[PDB]
Amino acid sequence: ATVLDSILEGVRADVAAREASVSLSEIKAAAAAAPPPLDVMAALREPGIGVIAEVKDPAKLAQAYQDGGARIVSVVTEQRRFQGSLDDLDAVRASVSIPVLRKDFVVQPYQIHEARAHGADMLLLIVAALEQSVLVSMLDRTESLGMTALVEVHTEQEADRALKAGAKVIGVNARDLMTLDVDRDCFARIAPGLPSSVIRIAESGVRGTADLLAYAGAGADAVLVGEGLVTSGDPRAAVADLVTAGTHPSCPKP
Repeated sequence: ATVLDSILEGVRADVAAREASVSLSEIKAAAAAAPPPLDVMAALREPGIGVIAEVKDPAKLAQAYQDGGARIVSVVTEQRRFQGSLDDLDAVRASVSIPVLRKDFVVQPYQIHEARAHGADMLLLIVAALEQSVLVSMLDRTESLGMTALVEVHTEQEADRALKAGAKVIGVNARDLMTLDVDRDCFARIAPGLPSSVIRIAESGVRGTADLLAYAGAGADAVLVGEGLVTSGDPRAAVADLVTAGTHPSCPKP
């Protein structure tokens, strides 16, 4: 909690600096005027195990992901070149028609309007980073703008908090935020304690199609993959290989 507080101090400092040039009123107006957000719940309910492909030329990479059959593209913030990060989010937004998930350390309302203004349809909320009051506030504001929150948990206790807050989509991240220990069994352990109306996403740790399928077999509606796609020589084919994980070899044609 304390080390994460130090990371969040930097995030909050940068938000405040941005707000000194683009005011809260201005970013609220930009968000209200933006092209409409896509209903990410409907996207996630489409048949088949959804692949959420992460960007972390970004537009070309996102297009390769969409071409390969990705359901959603995730774009991770780079705190060190933030205006460039926003330009890249805009470029990704113009490159694909599928929903865009913005990952950042989202802790203040300004960031929610900012994400919407730049075309995000889905926004990451990290339960380990947010006291319950803040989780509820951020979730409610995200939804009020027509976006969907990916409410990310790593423990059973965090999942319970997410449910109490009103989460509609819960992502179980196999990777610990601080220790970086990847525990693939996290999803299968936590997934049973979720109600049927909640959409379940397994994040991280996918080594190949078998791991994606294992998450799906434990109830994952979609699976988020980063490293194995960003470092692929062929992101389009790599995404297609994940999208077809359970539908190959295809049944023969008479």
